[PDB]
Amino acid sequence: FNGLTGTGVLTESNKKFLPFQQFGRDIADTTDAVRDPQTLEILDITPCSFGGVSVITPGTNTSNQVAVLYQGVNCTEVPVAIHADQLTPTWRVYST
Amino acid sequence: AGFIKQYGDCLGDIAARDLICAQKFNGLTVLPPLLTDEMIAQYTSALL
Amino acid sequence: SVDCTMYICGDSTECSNLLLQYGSFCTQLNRALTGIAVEQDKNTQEVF
Amino acid sequence: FNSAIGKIQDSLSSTASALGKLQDVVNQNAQALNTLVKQLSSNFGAISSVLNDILSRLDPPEAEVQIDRLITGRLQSLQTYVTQQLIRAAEIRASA
Amino acid sequence: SVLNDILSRLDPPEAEVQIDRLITGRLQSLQTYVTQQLIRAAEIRASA
Amino acid sequence: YAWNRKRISNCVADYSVLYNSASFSTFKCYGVSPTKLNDLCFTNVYAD
Repeated sequence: FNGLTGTGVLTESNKKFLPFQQFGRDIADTTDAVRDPQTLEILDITPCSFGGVSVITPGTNTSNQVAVLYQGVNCTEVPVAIHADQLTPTWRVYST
Repeated sequence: AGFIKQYGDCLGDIAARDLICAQKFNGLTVLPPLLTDEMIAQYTSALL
Repeated sequence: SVDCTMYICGDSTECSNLLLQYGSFCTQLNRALTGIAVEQDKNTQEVF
Repeated sequence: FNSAIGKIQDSLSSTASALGKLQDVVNQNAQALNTLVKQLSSNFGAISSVLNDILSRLDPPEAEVQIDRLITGRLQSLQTYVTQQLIRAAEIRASA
Repeated sequence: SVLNDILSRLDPPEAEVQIDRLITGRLQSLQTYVTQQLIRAAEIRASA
Repeated sequence: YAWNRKRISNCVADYSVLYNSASFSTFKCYGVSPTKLNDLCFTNVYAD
């Protein structure tokens, strides 16, 4: 937006922006929200879902089988981050 | 605190989409404690 | 134990001179490790 | 004994100050994180504090120099933070 | 090693680069000092 | 000594044409690559 580049999810926000204010910032000094140059609508930017990945496995001597942990993420997103839709059916089994 | 408090607000939002807070914004996440607060009470109750 | 000189500069005069410009960073580090080195012995004597 | 216990309820209820030993720990960590977060804003001698800007701003041959300034600095800050945590953690573990 | 000479002799455009080197070193040194300082203090505290 | 300043704003800018001109002997940019300039948007651009 106007050269401000980033990645995130644009959602309608309920911030009370003043008519003069172009956009807002978080404590981080990172863009919290923007208003469209085309439409005077307020959008909050929440960075797209991500989190750590950890593998829970028994000893390799014991077995190959594993279980994966997606840190602090709702189960819904696992197909989303991965772009499971694109992948082959072999991959898809893991998605959900 | 500014950031930490901001993080808590993050947990509050149901409406927001694609809101994985662990990310705060720049890779800084908070792992939960293994022994949950409820559990901690049981130890103390037992200890009691 | 670690000498900075070889670890950093190892047999390179051209290197070492440039190291001197750095001042006491080495002499301090080597000192600490030595201090650390003696410490474990102190630990063993104290224990056993 | 019974009356004694009730007194604690009042003292704790009356003033939060009793809790300083815990509060500072939370405060300190919060402060450390805030400081760590705030560092992102520092230019470190780079033309700008935003990675996406630099990428959009400069071609790789030139950009590499500027980004490098941030990386050496930011990493150093992160390094500073970690060292603080280890020391601080030791204190807490000592308490533990 | 002297701040004034850099300012005196060199134009700021050139000086800025030079001082910057000096800055990182001392700041690094103080950083080493404080870090070193914290540890010893901890040693003292346990003793205390 | 008299150098003129012109204020340019409220439009869209095609800088690539400027870059793709054989006509300029020196085209050095401090901060922007001459390419990818099309991607930037600014409050005020001043030409001297």
